[PDB]
Amino acid sequence: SLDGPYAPDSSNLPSNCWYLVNPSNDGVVFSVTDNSTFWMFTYLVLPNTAQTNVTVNVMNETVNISIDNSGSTYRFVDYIKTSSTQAYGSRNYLNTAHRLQAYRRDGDGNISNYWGADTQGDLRVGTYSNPVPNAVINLNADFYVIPDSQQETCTEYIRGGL
Ligand SMILES: CC(=O)N[C@H]1[C@H](O[C@H]2[C@@H](O)[C@@H](CO)O[C@@H](O[C@H]3[C@H](O)[C@@H](O)[C@H](O)O[C@@H]3CO)[C@@H]2O)O[C@H](CO)[C@@H](O[C@@H]2O[C@H](CO)[C@H](O)[C@H](O)[C@H]2O)[C@@H]1O
Repeated sequence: SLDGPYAPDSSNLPSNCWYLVNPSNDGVVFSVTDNSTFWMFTYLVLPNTAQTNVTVNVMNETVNISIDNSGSTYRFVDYIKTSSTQAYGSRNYLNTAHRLQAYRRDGDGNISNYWGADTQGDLRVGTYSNPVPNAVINLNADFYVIPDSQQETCTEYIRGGL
């Protein structure tokens, strides 16, 4: 009934379905680039992490990013740049007690994932206006596949675990 788990995989993934990742380790859990206009990855930050600069290998480069999570939950933090020469900067994030985040690429190639300072009242599905329709997506965790028609089921997992 729940479709998965699938081992970590990199692929030009189909659109309009949700890829729900369930990492057991911190660090990069998701990445995508078209090598031209958009570079995105999500870094899982452990609770009670003092601000630190850490080195990350992602999308054939090695970059330094600042991470921080003084709070008591996990933080899935998105890092994005839109030029090769530009530094990655954190954008949206998900503060959550569960190691679950989900991604969708829509018909125009835009990435959606769950954003929120909490997984209750603040939770929302966000979309980045940066189309990468044919890009390889790296899911660096065991993951599940949920049809767009069952998005509320995905939302329930994001809030409450598998
Ligand atoms: C859609 C989105 O990503 N919303 C974010 C929100 O993003 C906005 C922010 O980055 C501003 C920075 O000045 O830029 C906005 O984009 C504009 C372009 O910069 C501009 O050139 C263009 O002409 O118009 C664009 C309109 O979008 C961008 O949308 O940033 C806020 C934080 O400031 C996010 O809210 C925070 O989200 C976290 C979870 O990720 C928590 O929920 C926080 O409580 C909340 O403040 C918002 O999700």
